[PDB]
Amino acid sequence: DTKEQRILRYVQQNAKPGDPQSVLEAIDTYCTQKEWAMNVGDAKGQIMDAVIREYSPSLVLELGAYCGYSAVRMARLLQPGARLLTMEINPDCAAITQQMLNFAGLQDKVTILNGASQDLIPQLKKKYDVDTLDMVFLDHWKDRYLPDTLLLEKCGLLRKGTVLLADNVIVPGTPDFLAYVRGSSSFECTHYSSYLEYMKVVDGLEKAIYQGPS
Ligand SMILES: Cc1ccc2nc(C)c(-c3ccn[nH]3)n2c1
Ligand SMILES: [K+]
Repeated sequence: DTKEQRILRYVQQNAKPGDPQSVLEAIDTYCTQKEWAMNVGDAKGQIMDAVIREYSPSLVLELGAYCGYSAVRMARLLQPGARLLTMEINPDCAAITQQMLNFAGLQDKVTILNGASQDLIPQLKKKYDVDTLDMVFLDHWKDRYLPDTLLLEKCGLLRKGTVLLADNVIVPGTPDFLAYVRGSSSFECTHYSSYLEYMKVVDGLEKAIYQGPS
């Protein structure tokens, strides 16, 4: 039994359906209980929340779903009419994330895309009717942060003000991505520190707002 399975089972047994906050808490509670290092957790969750509230995106792209914690986190704050597109390379994680969202009552707002970002990002404009993204949450594989950022620019998916929020830019680290956005005039960058338990290490998120092409 994978951890994602066990998490979903726990949520379905303890949280309240259509109550996104209770789903998030049950995930946080269980993971804590089992001492599993969380992919996001509530503290980073609070940073994601503030970014969503601050920019009120109508169309969000999430790279990496895992058990669907961040998807529930983001979808619950989206306005009616808004969409979250979530890319997940692992079919089994995709399946869990769908169930998680169904249970939270948020499935209407989310489209799960199963596959690698390098395969799926170029399909956005036409297959999923995307003009430009309002926000991108990067939480997939470290070595695809910078290439996917370049790919999103190339596909014309970013506009001035598009908010890229990247997780784990310190641990395990995305230094090349950071060097790129902090040094590019195409981005305005803010850093948010946050602590990873068990490893007991300060990690961080980078917020990088697209300014348009150079
Ligand atoms: C290694 C690697 C390459 C490409 C890619 N695209 C996505 C969405 C993911 C992923 C990571 C976690 N969940 N999904 N991914 C992982
Ligand atoms: K910059």
